[PDB]
Amino acid sequence: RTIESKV
Amino acid sequence: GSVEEIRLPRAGGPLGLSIVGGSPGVFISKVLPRGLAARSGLRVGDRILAVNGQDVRDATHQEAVSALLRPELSLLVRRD
Repeated sequence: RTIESKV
Repeated sequence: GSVEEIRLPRAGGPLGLSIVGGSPGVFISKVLPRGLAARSGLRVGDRILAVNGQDVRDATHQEAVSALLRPELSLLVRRD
């Protein structure tokens, strides 16, 4: 559902 | 609402941010206090509207991830 992408 | 053009100097290192959302919108969820994003004006809650001219307003989360990382980088954001 939800993604948090650390870049 | 306000729109600002942010510029992060690509240094082959962590841009210093995290994003959430997509297909509505890609919002910055975390900004490292010592990261590039914090040193260049990015803030939590900002909506990424464009990455080096590519319109990511309605981009998928992974569409935005590739734009952000795929090879100075310009981010246009909306901010209230």
